[PDB]
Amino acid sequence: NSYENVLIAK
Amino acid sequence: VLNPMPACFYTVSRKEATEMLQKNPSLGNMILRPGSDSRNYSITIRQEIDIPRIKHYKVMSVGQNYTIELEKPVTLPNLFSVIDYFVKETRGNLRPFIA
Repeated sequence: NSYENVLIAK
Repeated sequence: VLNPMPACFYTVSRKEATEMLQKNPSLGNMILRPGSDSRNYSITIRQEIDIPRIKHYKVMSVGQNYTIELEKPVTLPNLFSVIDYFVKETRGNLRPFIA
């Protein structure tokens, strides 16, 4: 399984 | 005193978490769940900034703290703090899934 390491905000 | 798991914590799989978020967006878009193959945890989110996207993050238990595995890792003392960080960092876009 793969995971993100960046959280995105507007 | 009460010290439960965060309100958005569910003992569900990555697939189950994904399905829960799609089926009831009105209830929130973030779930905390057991980390597969570890005593750690995972956060599954569903964001609709540009197009709907499902993303998963690793939250590792390190000593008495938790480290959110991001480009620049963040370490906090408990899981409520981790949820607070996800909400704060996304400026309120992320909201705990309250089933």
